[PDB]
Amino acid sequence: EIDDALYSRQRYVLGDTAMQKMAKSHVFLSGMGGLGLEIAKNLVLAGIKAVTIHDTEKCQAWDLGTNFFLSEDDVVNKRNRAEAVLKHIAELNPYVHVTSSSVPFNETTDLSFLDKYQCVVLTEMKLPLQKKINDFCRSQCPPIKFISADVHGIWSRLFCDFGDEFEVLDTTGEEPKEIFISNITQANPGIVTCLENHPHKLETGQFLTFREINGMTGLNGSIQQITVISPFSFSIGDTTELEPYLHGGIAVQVKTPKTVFFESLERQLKHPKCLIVDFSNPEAPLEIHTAMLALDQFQEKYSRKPNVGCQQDSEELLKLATSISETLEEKPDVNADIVHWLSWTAQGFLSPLAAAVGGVASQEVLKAVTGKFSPLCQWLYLEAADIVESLGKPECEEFLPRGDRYDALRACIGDTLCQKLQNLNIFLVGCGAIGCEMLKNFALLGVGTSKEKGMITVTDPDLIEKSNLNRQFLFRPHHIQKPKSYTAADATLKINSQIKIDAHLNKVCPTTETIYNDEFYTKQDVIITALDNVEARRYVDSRCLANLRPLLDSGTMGTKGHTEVIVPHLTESYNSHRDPPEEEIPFSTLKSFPAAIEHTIQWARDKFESSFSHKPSLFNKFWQTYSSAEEVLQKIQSGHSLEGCFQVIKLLSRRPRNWSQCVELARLKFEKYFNHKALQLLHCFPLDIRLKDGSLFWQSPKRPPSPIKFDLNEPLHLSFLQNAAKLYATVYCIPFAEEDLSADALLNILSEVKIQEFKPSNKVVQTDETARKPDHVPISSEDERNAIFQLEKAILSNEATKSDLQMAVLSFEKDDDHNGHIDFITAASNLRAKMYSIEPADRFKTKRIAGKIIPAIATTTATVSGLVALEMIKVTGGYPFEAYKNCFLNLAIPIVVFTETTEVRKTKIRNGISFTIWDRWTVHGKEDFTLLDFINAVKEKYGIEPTMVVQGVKMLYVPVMPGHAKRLKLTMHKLVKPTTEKKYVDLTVSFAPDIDGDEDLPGPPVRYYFS
Ligand SMILES: O=P(O)(O)O[C@H]1[C@H](OP(=O)(O)O)[C@@H](OP(=O)(O)O)[C@H](OP(=O)(O)O)[C@@H](OP(=O)(O)O)[C@H]1OP(=O)(O)O
Ligand SMILES: Nc1ncnc2c1ncn2[C@@H]1O[C@H](COP(=O)(O)OP(=O)(O)OP(=O)(O)O)[C@@H](O)[C@H]1O
Repeated sequence: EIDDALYSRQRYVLGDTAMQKMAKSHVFLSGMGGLGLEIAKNLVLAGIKAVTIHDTEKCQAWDLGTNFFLSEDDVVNKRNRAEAVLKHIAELNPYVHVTSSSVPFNETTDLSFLDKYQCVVLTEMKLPLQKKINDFCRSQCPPIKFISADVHGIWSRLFCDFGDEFEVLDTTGEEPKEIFISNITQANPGIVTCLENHPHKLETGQFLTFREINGMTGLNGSIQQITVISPFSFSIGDTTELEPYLHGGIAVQVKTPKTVFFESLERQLKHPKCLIVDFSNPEAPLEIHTAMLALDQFQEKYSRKPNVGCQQDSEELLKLATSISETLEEKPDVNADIVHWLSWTAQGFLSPLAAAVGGVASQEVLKAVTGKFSPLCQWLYLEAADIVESLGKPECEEFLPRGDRYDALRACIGDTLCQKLQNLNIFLVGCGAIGCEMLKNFALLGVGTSKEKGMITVTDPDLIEKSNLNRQFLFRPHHIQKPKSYTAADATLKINSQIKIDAHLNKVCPTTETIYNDEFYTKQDVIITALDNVEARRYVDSRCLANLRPLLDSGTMGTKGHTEVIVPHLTESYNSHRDPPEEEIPFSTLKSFPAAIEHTIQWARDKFESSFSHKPSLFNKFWQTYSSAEEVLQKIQSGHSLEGCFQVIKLLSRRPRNWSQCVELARLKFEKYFNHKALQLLHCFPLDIRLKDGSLFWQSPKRPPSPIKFDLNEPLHLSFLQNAAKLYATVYCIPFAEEDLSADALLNILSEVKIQEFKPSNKVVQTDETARKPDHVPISSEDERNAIFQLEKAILSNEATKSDLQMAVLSFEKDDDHNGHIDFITAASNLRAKMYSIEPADRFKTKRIAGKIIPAIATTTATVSGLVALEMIKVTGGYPFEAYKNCFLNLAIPIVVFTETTEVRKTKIRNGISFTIWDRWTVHGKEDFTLLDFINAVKEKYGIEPTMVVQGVKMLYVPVMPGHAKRLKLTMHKLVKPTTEKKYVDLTVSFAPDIDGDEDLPGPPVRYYFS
């Protein structure tokens, strides 16, 4: 079986069905350039059972700028490129069998040996050989999935060919959407209306199956094609033959395979299916395809690449391209600038672009070997011409090789910019997979190597986990339970010994802001984030905005990913981005009316939290508050309203003392959860109960629950009982052995267990969606008397010692199998599912949902890292606003979207006075500067009067407060008493609305200086 323990996220990303094909899979790859190296890293991280790399060339000092595994001695010994790194390749995954070859490739070379590979990847060989290879593989039975990837300086090319036909099992990879049926009409085609505010996002031609229909019992399980009518209506073919529609009904999306017809490589040369990544230039892919075809023709003609600055070579290439365009089907325009840049950067090689294209190539290889997603069809082109376009006309002397390990980079971008990279200061936040790939990018880029100014700072407080070995490739098995940052720094220094770097074990937060003060940010030049949560991102945004520093953001959600670029005075902010929050599940829905397995999953998560962390913590905190039980009793007798008294007293009263007591407590909890709750619900609302309009109360989406009889013979019952018993024993520190949860031992204790009889009673029920968690209703004195009797019996039994008040609060772990938390949550969720007869779910899905695990894969990480590095270079160049390109992509399609970053805004306030997010106003006064003096200072310095004052969150002035509007006569040093941490104070004030009736209009924050 798959080693899920390491693979983790990938399982959700792809599906174990696909994983069954990563086993038994055999992949060939040749060329072993930098691009080939990145592709190989991605593939080994993916988990291909067998990989055969191949190369014929040996090590050069030039290659040191493109390979991380390479050492100087490898070039010293003139070793073959593939061989010098094959050993390191095996380090990534023992489960992968990787092999190398050096058999020469030529026009007379036999190819039949390649039959043992499902997919073949080609880099760095001449085009005609590629043509022959494509012919052979696509002529094989079955045709062999062919992929050619190439990089030249600041350019790339990606192509795929899976034969004349390819069966894509899943086009999108999304979950099958579920729709609640509101109305059905007997028609041909029958019109079906969903619930209002429930957009269905269908397309005409899709297919769909149904279940639980009132009326058409026959349509349950039937499959129909659909034509969309409205966002909540559509057609499903003839339905007149059947009953009237009664109610209910569920729409389950049905996925179907699709066929993609890849054409031959050579024919695709004259008819390239170029995908578009920039709508503003839907012709650029065609032009670049022509340009590099002309380059290939030049290399064929001269057996060499053009010399940089050799205008003769550029003119020849331009003539060649001019010739080629006419041969094309469309005969598009010719870009002389593109030809010039190709000739200018032919000899170079760009590492980040290589990483990005390699990630995409690995994704296409996975699609080829799985069919899990619609692959590229057929061409793709990526470029970095923006970078060199900003440089105007630099001379070839900037790009001349100088012997160092960055000669190729110098050829790509020029020596001056290379030096700029060498002297940067980067404060990378978080060291997740994205962070690690980033550090690899700088290490290849020589960033910060200059002892003069280069100083790379990264902080991360977490430790290396086994699952993280799937993606954070810089780490090794013997590094688990060790700081991510230290391991990453050591690996980076191994990659490039010249690098200047520092690490930290800190977590970024306002508490640690003392370390990461404003001056530290001033030291920093570019800030990159690799976070996982949103609020931390917003906090970092606020800090960088206060520090006027550029920031880069990225995120990877499975096949999808996004990059955000923010530049001072040019772009908006991540805070300016205001994405809506999640879709709240009503408190009533979660507590009483589940309809989807996710509801029960969250419910079980919350119940676990309350049962094993929250309530135990309340218990422990209470006993810290109060020394002894006698004191508590005397207080309560004297009317002391001690918080949580009832719940805590009930807890200790039901506190077990032995393993059998743990088992019976678990049994009682099971009865309460899955029998008595449903019974009480039914008592409150019988099955026949109906709404005021007369329709059924127990209609969709509400599901009438059905109580469940216990039986240890049911695997679910036994598992739940075991998990609950173990958790409770851990709570009460009850010693135990693994023989205790043997089923026979359990039922032995269970045989004499007296099951309490259910008893309904009147209870307050919230049902409305917006009806939310009610506050504590005051409790009758009768229950206080009950609790008093309980603690009386406890003290009389002397079951009140300090140890009797000691208990170990649990912490929710999700990655370890032996804490049982995942098992318990799975048992509870499945039980609740059957409780309402809702569809069950597997353990792993429950773990993902409850743990809020975001699926991630190596390829998306590498690709976004490449793009982020590119944007970092663009930042370093100080390029104008137009160059930077915010990127969003969904490799599931696959699709790459390039767009200009959102421009900054001049927020006008009054009479044309406009301020951007980058504007922080300031005022200088003295110790006597009162609040009103500050009002006047604002009014004079920016022509606007304040109307309320907040220091951070401190409401310092508002007209609706009578007793504190007098603060106007008070200087801040005595009014707010600013902290000694700052020479200044940072504020935010809104002003009188121009619309009299509206609220105060916010303005830029102000840093006031006391002198
Ligand atoms: O406080 P919560 O953990 O959120 O859950 C409570 C709790 O059930 P547990 O005891 O199983 O945790 C209550 O029990 P007590 O804490 O009061 O002993 C129970 O109340 P009853 O004992 O009176 O049944 C109540 O159920 P209800 O609100 O229906 O009375 C139930 O609520 P949830 O489990 O739905 O949160
Ligand atoms: N406030 C913070 N300060 C520092 N590092 C942070 C902060 N918040 C998150 N991080 C880091 O962000 C990184 C995110 O990494 P990544 O997205 O690969 O997954 P993860 O958090 O390690 O866990 P999982 O793989 O289960 O998603 C973590 O290594 C974590 O240490």
